[PDB]
Amino acid sequence: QVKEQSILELGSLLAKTGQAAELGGLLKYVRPFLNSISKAKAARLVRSLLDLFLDMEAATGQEVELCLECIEWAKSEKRTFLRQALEARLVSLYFDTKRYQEALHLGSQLLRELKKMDDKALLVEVQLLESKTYHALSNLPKARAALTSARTTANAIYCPPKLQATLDMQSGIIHAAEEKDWKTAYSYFYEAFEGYDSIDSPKAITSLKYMLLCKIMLNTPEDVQALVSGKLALRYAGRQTEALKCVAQASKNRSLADFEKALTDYRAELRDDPIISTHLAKLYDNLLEQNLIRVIEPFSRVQIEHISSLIKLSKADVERKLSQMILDKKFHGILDQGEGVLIIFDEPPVDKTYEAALETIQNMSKVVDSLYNKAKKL
Amino acid sequence: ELMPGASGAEVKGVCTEAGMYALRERRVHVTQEDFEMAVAKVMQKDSEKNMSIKKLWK
Amino acid sequence: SAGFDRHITIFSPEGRLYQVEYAFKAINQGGLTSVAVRGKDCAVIVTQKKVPDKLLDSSTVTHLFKITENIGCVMTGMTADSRSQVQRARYEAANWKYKYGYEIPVDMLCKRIADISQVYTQNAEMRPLGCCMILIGIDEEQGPQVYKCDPAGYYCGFKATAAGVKQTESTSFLEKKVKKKFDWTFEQTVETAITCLSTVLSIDFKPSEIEVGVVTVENPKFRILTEAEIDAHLVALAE
Amino acid sequence: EVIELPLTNPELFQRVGIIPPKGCLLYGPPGTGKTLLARAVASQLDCNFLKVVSSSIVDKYIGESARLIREMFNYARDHQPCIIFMDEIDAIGGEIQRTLMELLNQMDGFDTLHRVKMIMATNRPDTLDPALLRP
Amino acid sequence: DVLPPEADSSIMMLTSDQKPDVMYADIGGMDIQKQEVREAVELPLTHFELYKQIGIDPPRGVLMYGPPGCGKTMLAKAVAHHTTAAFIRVVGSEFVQKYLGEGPRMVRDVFRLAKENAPAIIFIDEIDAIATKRFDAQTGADREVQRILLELLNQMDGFDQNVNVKVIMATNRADTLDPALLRPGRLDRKIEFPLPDRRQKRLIFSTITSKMNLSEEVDLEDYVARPDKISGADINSICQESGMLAVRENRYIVLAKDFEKAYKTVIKKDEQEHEFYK
Amino acid sequence: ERGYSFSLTTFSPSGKLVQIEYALAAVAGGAPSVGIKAANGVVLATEKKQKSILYDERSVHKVEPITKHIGLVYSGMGPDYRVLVHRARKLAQQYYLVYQEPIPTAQLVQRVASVMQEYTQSGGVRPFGVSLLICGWNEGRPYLFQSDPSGAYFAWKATAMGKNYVNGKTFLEKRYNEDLELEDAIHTAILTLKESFEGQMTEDNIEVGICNEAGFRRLTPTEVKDYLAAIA
Amino acid sequence: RYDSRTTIFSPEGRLYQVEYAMEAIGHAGTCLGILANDGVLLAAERRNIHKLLDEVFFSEKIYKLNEDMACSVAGITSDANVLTNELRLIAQRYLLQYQEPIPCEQLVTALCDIKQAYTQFGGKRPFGVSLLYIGWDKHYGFQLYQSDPSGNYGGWKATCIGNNSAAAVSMLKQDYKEGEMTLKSALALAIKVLNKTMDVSKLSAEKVEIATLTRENGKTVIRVLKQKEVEQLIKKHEEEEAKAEREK
Ligand SMILES: Nc1ncnc2c1ncn2[C@@H]1O[C@H](COP(=O)(O)OP(=O)(O)O)[C@@H](O)[C@H]1O
Ligand SMILES: Nc1ncnc2c1ncn2[C@@H]1O[C@H](COP(=O)(O)OP(=O)(O)O)[C@@H](O)[C@H]1O
Ligand SMILES: [Mg+2]
Repeated sequence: QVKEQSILELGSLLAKTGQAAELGGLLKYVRPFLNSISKAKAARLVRSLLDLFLDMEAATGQEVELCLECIEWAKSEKRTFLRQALEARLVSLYFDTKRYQEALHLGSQLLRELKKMDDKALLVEVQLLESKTYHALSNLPKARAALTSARTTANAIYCPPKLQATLDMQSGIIHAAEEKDWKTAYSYFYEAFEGYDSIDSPKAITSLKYMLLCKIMLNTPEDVQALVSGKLALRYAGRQTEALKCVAQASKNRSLADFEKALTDYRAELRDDPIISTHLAKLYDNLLEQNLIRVIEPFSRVQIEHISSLIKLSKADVERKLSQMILDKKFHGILDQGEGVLIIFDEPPVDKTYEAALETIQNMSKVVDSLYNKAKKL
Repeated sequence: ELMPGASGAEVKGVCTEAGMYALRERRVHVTQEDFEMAVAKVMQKDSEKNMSIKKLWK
Repeated sequence: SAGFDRHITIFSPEGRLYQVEYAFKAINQGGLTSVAVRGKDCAVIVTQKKVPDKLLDSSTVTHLFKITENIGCVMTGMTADSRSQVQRARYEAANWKYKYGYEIPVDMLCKRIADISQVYTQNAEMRPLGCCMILIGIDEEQGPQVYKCDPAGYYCGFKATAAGVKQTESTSFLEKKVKKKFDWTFEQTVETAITCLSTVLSIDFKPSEIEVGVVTVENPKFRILTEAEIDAHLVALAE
Repeated sequence: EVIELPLTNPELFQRVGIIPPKGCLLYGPPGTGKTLLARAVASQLDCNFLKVVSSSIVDKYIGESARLIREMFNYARDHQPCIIFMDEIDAIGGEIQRTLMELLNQMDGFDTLHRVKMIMATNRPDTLDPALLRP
Repeated sequence: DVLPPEADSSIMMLTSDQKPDVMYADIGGMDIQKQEVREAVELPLTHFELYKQIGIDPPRGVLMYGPPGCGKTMLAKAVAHHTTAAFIRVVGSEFVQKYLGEGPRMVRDVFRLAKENAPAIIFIDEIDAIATKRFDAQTGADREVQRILLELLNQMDGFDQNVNVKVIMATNRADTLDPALLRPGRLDRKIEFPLPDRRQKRLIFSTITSKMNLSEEVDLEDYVARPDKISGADINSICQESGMLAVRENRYIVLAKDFEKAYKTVIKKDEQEHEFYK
Repeated sequence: ERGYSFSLTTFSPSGKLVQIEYALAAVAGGAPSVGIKAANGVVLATEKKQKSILYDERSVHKVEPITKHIGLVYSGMGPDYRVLVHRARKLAQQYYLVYQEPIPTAQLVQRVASVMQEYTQSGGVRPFGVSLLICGWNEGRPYLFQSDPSGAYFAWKATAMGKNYVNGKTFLEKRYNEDLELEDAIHTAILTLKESFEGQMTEDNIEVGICNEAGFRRLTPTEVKDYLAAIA
Repeated sequence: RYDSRTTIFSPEGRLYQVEYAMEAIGHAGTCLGILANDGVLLAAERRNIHKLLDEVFFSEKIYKLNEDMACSVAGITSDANVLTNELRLIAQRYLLQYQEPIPCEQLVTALCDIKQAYTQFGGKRPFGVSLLYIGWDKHYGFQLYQSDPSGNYGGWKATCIGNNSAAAVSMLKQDYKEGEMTLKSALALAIKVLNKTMDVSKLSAEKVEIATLTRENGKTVIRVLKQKEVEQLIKKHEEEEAKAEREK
């Protein structure tokens, strides 16, 4: 009782001071003390100590080794519950360390036992982690399946506010990744934001960010500002909020210059987030396509320089984008690089008569083969 | 075994629901876990849900 | 559905006792309305006094009954059933005083009347009395107390309540009233009661068309205001 | 206040962005002037008040299902501009359950381009059910 | 000569001008139910090659069960608007008629009309009236209603396989209804339409108020976060009543005070309650 | 079989006493109430939501004491609740007079169930349209029972009756553990009522009583407010 | 119709309310009784087995009436409770009057007489409870008795009532050896017949309660088997089934 509290407070202070080797040595030294105490209490303490050790930025590479040695200690002492706790946190650490393949392997090798065991909260957490690493691996259908399994298991137990907030976060992220319906992604992100706010967790701000991002993807950027001036959003107002505000303003004004300026300014909050970066790049590409089509209706043989001046980008970027649209069977036209022009025409239909004539020629080629099958009877 | 006394049309529904899970996962094969959970969905039983009523008959 | 509404002991398939609801509807058959307001240190009841005949002795038309020197009641519904419940309540109060020495609280008066009503509801022997009773009394250590008793046997205390035809409207007006915090003086309590009745009836309220019973902490005796006092209260209300 | 806005200024509903209110119940004792009030306001706007006399407008009547619906719709609103009423003023307001479901299907929600405004004046308050109290 | 087939509205036969004009966008937050209904009655009529590839005989009958005013009929309307088949709408009250043998005759006429205009979708609306459990009948009315149910069962999955038609049903309870109707062969899918929660309610509010004028100070969240269990019909009623309250006070912009008043008005659902049932 | 839904002394051809089931339906249409037993005691909570501010919240208390160590809440008709409370108190006093020891919870539940049964064995009398959740503490062990209009009594570990009782039971089996404590019990019961409570839980809208070793005590509104603040 | 009142004879002389109670007995949980040399046992299914139901009586279907008597129960809960309390009262009245335990059969008849009253006098619904009786006395030793809602009773060596009663009685007819049956064989037979009659597989022990009656040094001990011995009985049944599988 006194010893446990002293160990936990010493670990907290040490993590504040950041001596990874000392914390690891303390964890090894308190191993005999774990047998002298109860099971659930020892699991709680080991989980707290490992969390304090892992949370700090001391990326010395001994984190995975410490987790593996804790797992081997648990296997030696046959403490299955704490063992699965270590595996779950190891999967989380692997996901956060961009070591997705081993995270996938550990999750796959653990999910069987966690399905056998009735601790469905850990199973929900591991299923969410599997969905997260699948989405990070671009395997969207598998991530969606894992998320659906996580939700099915979640609607059978009491989900704490943190677990429900994580569930809503991942559901909104998955819905956003499948760019077919953004209203439900926004709703799930708002639910995750409320759940995270109820516990004052940091990730709440991320939720807010995604909600604003969602409000941009239904080409309604104004509400983003209306979302920032909301009772729960004043507390989280900051550099990221103004970043999304100016991005929404650029989208509202249909200005790619403003969009690129906003991206360059808040490069830390618009490129370091994979979801935000991907969706904003997609939105910028669509806006570029729309404006290129808009300024191409009047002309017939306009130069690339004039279009670049109209839309305010580089000539090379405009030329590459135009070539991409032409190649992808978008707006019809051909670029003349020799003088610098993009001609436009009216794409003559196909002359259905000739296509049907070709089909008939093939059909009576078949008929002639059939007659060749005949006429063998002299 | 997992279908203790079905109707026979419930078996066809079980196969159809396993195929539906395969379709929703965009695959063409069917797995054993898929079949078992399709059985669970098709075998949905509605109990009294009122222990007061169930405890009338001791 | 409505084929289960001929015996008070028969539960409808939805679990509803329709005969009790029919007694509740019969509450409004009297055609009058009564409003009770509990002030900071007083309780007041005002009831419609409809004498549609110059031949009636206006003294005996009263719907206000003194159950006990400190506990007063106002009745709504059929007059015969209301008077029967009044005598039953008076007998219960006398029995309580005789068997326990001290005066019965209004709490227990309504509780016992509601128990009798419930017994009539569960045993299909007597038709439930379709009369609503409102009791006012100065209960020591609790100040004024206003209680309502229904044919169903559900007794409840009220800061302010009403019964009769215009029950929903009067209750809504009171709900609008008791919400804005105010000094609930005795004059203020009478003012609230009379304003409720007038607003729900849209009647100029000549002093002979209403009856007011009053109990106060200063004098914990059930007092029925004379017509002169009713006129004084009305003229104070108008200005 | 209930009817003149749908007649005089239907555009204010678009200004706020809401479907016009259809079901307005002028419930009260018969013979007190309900249809008189309706005719008075109709003459105030000179709009053809087509009070329903069942025939060519019966809908809920279970003898025929969809032909009666067709008569209800086409005879009024389309041919005759607007302003409707109903007979048996307390009949449908109060197989009876199925009759109520069919009434709800008849009245639930129709296109506002064509007006089937159901200004009912049922004679009693107890002849109502919560299934109609929805706006 | 042979005249062109004069197939017309007949019973309902929703024409291209009679579409309900309700889209999936008009529906706020019914993701699971939308997905199930689209897999059942929209995907087979367009992407049948996937069903052939798996070889699973896509379902023919679905039933939406849940509290009233939760969007079953509107989802049927949305399916009608976004379908390439011949939609048929009918409630389980038009079948019950006098002149015994017209109910089953109507059922078989509707199913034959759907077969003729294949592909077709039959949305059987509120069905608690005629789908009830076939308990031992002893009267003419009971015999006829059980006859109607039997004709429905025979037409939905009988000796004559219809093929290329779909059946959609609505119910409030789903604890009732004959197990023959709930057979996987007849009603393969049973979707539940529960009361909207804090998530679905937010989507419903955003969808309904996306057309209204509203105002800056109107924060729908203050009404979403309320723990009251209200349905999509309740959300729509609240919005319409708030708009009418704003209009009555001669205001073209809906304020928060009218929203609060309308929410308080709609929330009140005790009425009398007689205060002893509670 | 509607012809057998009127008589309380007539078996249906399927052998069901329909009127008792109708009384149980009336019970299920009552105000939500929850009762959960933890290793430290029992907790009974109920929704005392009035139709308006006019109703005096403190006038009538839904959670009532039977003995010093026995409490009892209800779901269903209100007036029948008072009759059952009076009969339970009288039975407890009779047992105390006979045996000089406070009545065991199981014995009181049995006698109250018999009393409720007495109203289901004759025509012209209506079954008690209320279900009772009774808490008691004897022999260093909590006891929670549910008595029904049918006279059937069980030994619920954790349950909910009244409106949305299915929702309360579904919320249970999730937030309920047999090794909880009285404080955790109070929190879980308040949450379970929140799953079926429409509006803000004002301290006067919820009545909670605790059956612990010291006896049965109904929580004062101050403690209810403190627990609600700790929960919300 | 002639089923509105318990005292109305049908034109064919059938009391329809009594037959309705008898058929309603089928709704009650399966309870079975087997007699054997030096023993007699009851078994019953717990039916409602929800995880939130605390099991504090341990004998929700088995009751101890006298020192050397026990009864099962299958019927309405309230009728079962009053019938068991009145059985105990009759047994104790007999013991007080004669200073000798009531010889089983008489007790049955006593209760049965009372049930007959509810099928004869008007205004009273017939007791919709049928119950088994096991006991021992100085006259006929171990005895097993079957009762009906009509108040008719009968001696038996192996019989069951409640859910799937016909299947249980057929199985007992097939697998009972008169004269050469012991307590262990009776317990095994009860376990197997409960497994077959209960649609649930593997016959989980906490869903079944077994109470035995045996004479031990003139003390007629009545035991209710705890869960632990039912675990090993279920394991024994499973291993016999596995051994019988060897034929394939
Ligand atoms: N305010 C009024 N002024 C003049 N006459 C009236 C008034 N109200 C009712 N009436 C008379 O009473 C009758 C009202 O009938 P009405 O209310 O239209 O019955 P219903 O509404 O059932 O058709 C008419 O004949 C009319 O002459
Ligand atoms: N998710 C939703 N989004 C928007 N509106 C809804 C939603 N759910 C219900 N509503 C509103 O509620 C009404 C429900 O009507 P209906 O579909 O007939 O209910 P039910 O089918 O449950 O009886 C619709 O008119 C619609 O305007
Ligand atoms: Mg509908």
